[PDB]
Order: sequence, then C-alpha cells, then structure tokens
Amino acid sequence: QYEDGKQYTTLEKPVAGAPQVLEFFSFFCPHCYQFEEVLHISDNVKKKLPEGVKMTKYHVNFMGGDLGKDLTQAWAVAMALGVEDKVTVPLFEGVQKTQTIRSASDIRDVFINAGIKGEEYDAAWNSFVVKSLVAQQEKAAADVQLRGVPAMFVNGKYQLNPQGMDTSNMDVFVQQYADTVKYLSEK
Ligand SMILES: Cc1cc(Oc2ccc(CC(=O)N3CCN(C)C(=O)C3)cc2)ccc1C#N
Repeated sequence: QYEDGKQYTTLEKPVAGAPQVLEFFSFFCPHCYQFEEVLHISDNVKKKLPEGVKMTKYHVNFMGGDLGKDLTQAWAVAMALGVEDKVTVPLFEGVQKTQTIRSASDIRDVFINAGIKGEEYDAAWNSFVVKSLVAQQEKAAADVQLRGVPAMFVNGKYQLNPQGMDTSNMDVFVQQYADTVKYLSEK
C-alpha cells in the first residue's frame, strides 16, 4: 500500500537529529495558504500522530525576495515568543489576501495589532536567540535539499510526495497525506 516513490520519497543521506515531523512553509506560498486556511493539513496530521510525537514548522527564504528573509526572521520571533497562533493567519492574509504586507515595518505592525508590544518585538527581533533560530531554519532546509514548499519530512529520512496522492478531492487528499505521515512515523 505504501511504496517508496508513490506517497513518499527517501532521502539518500538522512538528516541526523531532525525533528520527527518537520513542515516547511512560506507566507508567499499559495499551496501553504490552503494548507493553513482550507485543508488544515497540520491539525489533521496531528490528530493521527502517535503519542508524544512533536510537530515542527519552519519558514523558508527562497520565495518573495528580501521580504522572504524578513518573514523568516519574523517567524523566528513568533517561535521565540510563542505567538504563532496569533500571527499565522494575519501574516498569510496580509501577504497573499490583501497584499498590504510589503516591508519589515508592515510585518511589525501585524505583531503589534496582535498584542505584542513594540519594545518586546524589537528586542526579540534583534536577539541572539532569533539569530540562532534563523540559522536553524536555513540549516534544516539545506540538510534536506529543499527546493519548494509546502514540504514535510518524517524523522529526517522520508519526504511526503503530495503529487503522488489523489489531489482531485480535498478530503481524500487530506486523509492520504495524514495517513502517510502516520505510517512513516511508525518506522
Ligand atoms: C487538494 C489539493 C492538493 C494539492 O496538492 C499538492 C500539495 C502540495 C504540493 C507541493 C507543491 O506545491 N510544491 C511546490 C513546488 N515544489 C518545487 C515542490 O517541491 C512542492 C503539490 C500539490 C494542493 C492543494 C489542494 C487543495 N485544495
């Protein structure tokens, strides 16, 4: 039922110490927008994972020019402060839906209207911790030879292959995607 090359591929050099379930996304990515707002891929995968398996989500730079680097640093700020749930949707909608986020100051404004004080954002933005988080996201992308998003990796060894699943129907696609992660997570 689950064959290498159909629902998933296998990295030739597995990534030592990778997060068990690792998602890569970009706020510029249209498929990542639907994974968040329509398909809820992340919460559907989470419903089917075994006990205690942690899910990690990293932002990538190669979409959207110099604003893409700023969005990776902003996602680092969100992870450092734990405000992902308050900024994920306003950032997606400001980048892709309204296209009113076009600069670092527009990103900042999203965090402030979500309740993060400007002095707290500026401190985090310039911290060593966020510097380390930016480098961490870029290293994981390089370590899996990432070329596009959305992408999801299981135990640093298996890469989901959504174009090898049924993409004609949204509910079947979500169930095949989440069941593949569950199968691979038990390996
Ligand atoms: C039912 C459905 C099914 C879909 O199926 C996908 C899903 C993800 C991908 C991955 C992808 O888009 N990319 C970007 C290009 N590159 C270089 C990559 O490696 C990966 C593809 C099809 C997408 C949307 C919807 C909807 N509603």
